[PDB]
Amino acid sequence: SAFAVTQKWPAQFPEWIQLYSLPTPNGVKVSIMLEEIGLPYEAHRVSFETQDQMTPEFLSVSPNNKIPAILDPHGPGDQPLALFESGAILIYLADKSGQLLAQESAARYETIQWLMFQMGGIGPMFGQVGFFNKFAGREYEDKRPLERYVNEAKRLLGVLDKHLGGREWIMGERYTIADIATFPWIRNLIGFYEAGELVGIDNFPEVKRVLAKFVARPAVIRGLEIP
Amino acid sequence: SAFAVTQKWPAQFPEWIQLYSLPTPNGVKVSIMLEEIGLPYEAHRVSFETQDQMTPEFLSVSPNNKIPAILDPHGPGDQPLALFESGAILIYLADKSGQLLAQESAARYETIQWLMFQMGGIGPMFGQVGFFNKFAGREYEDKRPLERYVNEAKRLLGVLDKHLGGREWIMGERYTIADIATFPWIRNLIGFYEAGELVGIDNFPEVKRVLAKFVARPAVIRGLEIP
Ligand SMILES: N[C@@H](CCC(=O)N[C@@H](CS)C(=O)NCC(=O)O)C(=O)O
Ligand SMILES: N[C@@H](CCC(=O)N[C@@H](CS)C(=O)NCC(=O)O)C(=O)O
Ligand SMILES: N[C@@H](CCC(=O)N[C@@H](CS)C(=O)NCC(=O)O)C(=O)O
Ligand SMILES: N[C@@H](CCC(=O)N[C@@H](CS)C(=O)NCC(=O)O)C(=O)O
Ligand SMILES: [Cl-]
Ligand SMILES: [Cl-]
Repeated sequence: SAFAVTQKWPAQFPEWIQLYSLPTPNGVKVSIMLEEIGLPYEAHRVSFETQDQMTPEFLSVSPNNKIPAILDPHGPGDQPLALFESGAILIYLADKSGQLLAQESAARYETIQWLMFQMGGIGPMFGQVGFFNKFAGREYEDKRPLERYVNEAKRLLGVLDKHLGGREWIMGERYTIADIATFPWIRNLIGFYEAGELVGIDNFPEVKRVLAKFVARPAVIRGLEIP
Repeated sequence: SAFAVTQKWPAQFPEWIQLYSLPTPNGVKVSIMLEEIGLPYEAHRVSFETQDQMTPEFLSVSPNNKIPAILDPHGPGDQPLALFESGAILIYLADKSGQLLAQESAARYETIQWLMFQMGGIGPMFGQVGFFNKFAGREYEDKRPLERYVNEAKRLLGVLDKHLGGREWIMGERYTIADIATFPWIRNLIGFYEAGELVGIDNFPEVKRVLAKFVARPAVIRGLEIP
């Protein structure tokens, strides 16, 4: 470790996966993942209040200045590996543990398909609802932006609600990385963002059903508070 | 084929990959991909003007009511496979052709990492610039939303510009699915969306360099017009 990132977050456990994150919907995706697959890891809180995500040290593992990011001392070829983007980390950790993602077949690509649905739709659009309802955008007088993203959030929820009808999880019977990527965001929309009534969350009983099942998993319960 | 989608888009070539798309940044990702890897396919134009993406036939392969989507008659286990989400289709077609994505190692996960950067950042945020500069959002008097997404587009471009410094493509020497996912959007931002001056695109010479190289690839040139 002659690496820059460890100058701010030194590894007490320099053999385990290093986690640079914060209990946000995108961050808990990865901590939940690690808890679910039983891989040993060390967690470091990246504080936004002190702008830790803008430091050159953090930028060396995540040039996008965003959490989560990992640094696996024992990546492929037992060489160290840095990664950012929650979805990429999910796929990586799935491959490495052989868990929560089918090895091939139609099911693998359908799982990635729903993961992309979250990455390009759920995450970014719910994020906009948060800006316009919880943060600086709350004060904008023209409420058409808020309505645009509430309506998009409703459309996405309905797509997911229709899909979950008759299924235990997103991929039917098997719990997968798709669930791990999706439900922390639904949780955040109706909790921290206070948009539950706004998007009419009770109108999506299937989404609520699976969310309820998600947060009752002990691994999930741990991961939600980490770090 | 007792499938619903083929009731509106019947396959002249019922042995080749079926492409339901439209020359949009997300659509050309997949047509460019298919042209680059030399896989035979058939293209069907999904017209938004007639709301073809809302028909039950389209929804059976893409429940999110969005293009691109494919239907591969000969997917895994020589069973038919439907997929939506451009990024998922890119990874699928990469695996199937053994092209444009490393089989493993650090490079594979770093490629997916940059693909996720596009999926969750570039695509959704440039899309918002288009709404507020080209479409209905253009007329909103409060210009703070437009500025929010222009500024985010600038931040993303700078992340990418810093990264491309000294590299031939996103993954350095090798042209990958990351380039195929990213540059159709940069092209669209400064072409169709007319936001080139708005985001100050000349300030990102590396991005412009690689974009120039991208659109001079013949496969890319074909794919941009398809269907
Ligand atoms: N597409 C990215 C999004 C990551 C992201 O948005 N992280 C937020 C917290 S949930 C962040 O780090 N914000 C810090 C900043 O933008 O300054 C991913 O899935 O990892
Ligand atoms: N401060 C920036 C970043 C705030 C931020 O990163 N929010 C996260 C949620 S905590 C987000 O929207 N991520 C979008 C995604 O995951 O795609 C902003 O105003 O957008
Ligand atoms: N995350 C999706 C985004 C797909 C997407 O946004 N498609 C647009 C065209 S580029 C669309 O089909 N719009 C139709 C609609 O929303 O009604 C992907 O990458 O495939
Ligand atoms: N009409 C819808 C959909 C329009 C649409 O699908 N735009 C595409 C570009 S043509 C987009 O923004 N895709 C976002 C992405 O790829 O993540 C809207 O106003 O957002
Ligand atoms: Cl599915
Ligand atoms: Cl990299």
